[PDB]
Amino acid sequence: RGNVFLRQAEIENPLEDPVTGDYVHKSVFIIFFQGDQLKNRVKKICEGF
Amino acid sequence: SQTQGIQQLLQAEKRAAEKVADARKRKARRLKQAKEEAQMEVEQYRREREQEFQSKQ
Repeated sequence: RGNVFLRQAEIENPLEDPVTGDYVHKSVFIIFFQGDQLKNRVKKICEGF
Repeated sequence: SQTQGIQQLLQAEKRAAEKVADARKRKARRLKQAKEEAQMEVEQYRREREQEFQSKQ
């Protein structure tokens, strides 16, 4: 139930990527929950993918 | 806009903290009532018991 505020920005003029070296433009889509187990599961899927 | 809803979250958290404040105030009051009631009870004991000491003497 994504129901928290979105903090979004667009980053252009990138740099070489940490894990592929790709000089690829980025964009952050930030939604945070204060649930602790929810934070853990989100961390799991976010780090894994 | 969004940080304003976060300020509403802060309003709720402040209300909860103030409820903690009310509760700890209540606890302090309750303990002082403990001291007051015990003092009243033991005042009664001392008074009646010394009265009986007077009578026995």
